[PDB]
This record gives sequence, structure tokens and C-alpha cells, in this order.
Amino acid sequence: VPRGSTSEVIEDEKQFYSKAKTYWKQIPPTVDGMLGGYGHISSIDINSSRKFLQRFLREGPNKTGTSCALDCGAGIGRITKRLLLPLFREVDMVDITEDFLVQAKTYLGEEGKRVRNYFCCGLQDFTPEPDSYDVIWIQWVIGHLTDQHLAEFLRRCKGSLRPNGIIVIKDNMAQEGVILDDVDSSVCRDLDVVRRIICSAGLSLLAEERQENLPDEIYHVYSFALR
Amino acid sequence: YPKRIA
Ligand SMILES: Nc1ncnc2c1ncn2[C@@H]1O[C@H](CSCC[C@H](N)C(=O)O)[C@@H](O)[C@H]1O
Repeated sequence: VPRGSTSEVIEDEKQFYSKAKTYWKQIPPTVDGMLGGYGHISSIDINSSRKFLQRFLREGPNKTGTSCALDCGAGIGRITKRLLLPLFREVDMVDITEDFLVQAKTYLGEEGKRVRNYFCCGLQDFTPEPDSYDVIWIQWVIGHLTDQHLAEFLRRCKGSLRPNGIIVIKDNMAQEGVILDDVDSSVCRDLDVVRRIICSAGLSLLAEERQENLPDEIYHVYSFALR
Repeated sequence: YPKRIA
């Protein structure tokens, strides 16, 4: 029987979070650090993210705005730099690892002057301001939250969207079940599990897309656009 | 992050 929830795989919630914080504290503040040695795929990723996002920026009644985005688990700001700052007037970043947010000030360069808030906080402890963001971007971090905390964080994100705003989750997906990585202290969930959590947060899918052109050996990656 | 299937 596959496991269907984090409650079947996490021995100790406090250790699940503390071990992950210790893991990221020892990763270099570089794109290759953010991407687990796959820094070279960054451009494939950003190009696909941009095309996925631009779906929602078309003129019409539901056009997503371009005033402010939130980059969740932003790290040094790879996505903030290459995807979000060029499209949004301001961007906020949230990440648990202070040293990454410090490095971001260098990494982002001149355009980083349009980063407004640098929040050093776990997502599980973060309440974004109501009615603040056009796009909330959550990439390669949801596996660091328990199911309960991910559901709650998505509920708080829903409350922080502007009119026509969206949440985007982009992450690894397991073929089946819920799989623990005890080295970095994270989980990989199958598409049914992720969809269950999104539904439980009172969100609906606008779109779902598999990332193409990835190395054959890694977990498949999907993007979801939600409101 | 991009990760090898365990
Ligand atoms: N509970 C948590 N809350 C917030 N950030 C977390 C977290 N657990 C891990 N992180 C952060 O999640 C990031 C994962 S690496 C990916 C960084 C970025 N999303 C990108 O795609 O380039 C790291 O910066 C790490 O510090």
C-alpha cells in the first residue's frame, strides 16, 4: 500500500522542520545550490514558467495583475530575478534561510531594488498580507511542509490574493504515494495527493502542466495555477 | 529541487 499522507511518513514534526533548516543552512547560496546540482536546467525551467504564467496575463475579465508577486521559498531569488522582477512592479520574497536572503541582495543586482519585503520565516509560520499579491509563486518548497501546514498555508495565500490573482505551485511529483527524503527532510507527493490538498484549501485548478525537457533520472515536475 | 528518483 502506498502512503497517502505525511502523517504516515514523518516520525516527528519538530525534527522534520529542524532537520530541513539545518540542511539548507549548509547549502551554498548559488543557483546550483538552489537546484540540487542541476543549476544547468535553470533556463529550461524559467522559460516554461514564463509561458505558463503568461496564459494568465492576457487582457480580458480575469487578467492577473502585474503590481506585486510573492516568491515563496525564494532562496537567493533565482525565480525573482529571471521570471518575476521583469513582469511585476514589486516582488516580496520569503525563505527560511537568512543567508540566502542576504545573498539575494547581491544576486539580484540593480533590479533587486524593486524587491520590497525580504521575509525570513518558514512558510508554516508566515501569514501574507490580505489583498496584496497578483501572483504567489511556490516552487520547490511544498515538500518541506506537512499536509496540514501546506493546506493552511494555501488558505492564507488565498486570502492574500488581489482580484484575479493566482497561486502557482511548481514541484516534483511522485509517481505514487508520499515519499520521504530523510537526508534533506522533505517529501515528494503524487498528483492525487497534491490535488487533494489544493481542494482542501478551498482552491481550484485553472491549469496543470508537466515540465518538458528534463533529465530522465529525476522526479517529474508539474505546475499548477490556482485560485 | 530537481532530484533523482529514489
Ligand atoms: N519551511 C520552509 N519555509 C520557507 N522556506 C523554506 C522552508 N524549507 C526550505 N525552505 C527554502 O526552500 C528553498 C528550496 S530551494 C528552491 C529555491 C527557489 N524556489 C528556486 O526554485 O530557485 C531554499 O531556499 C530553502 O531555504
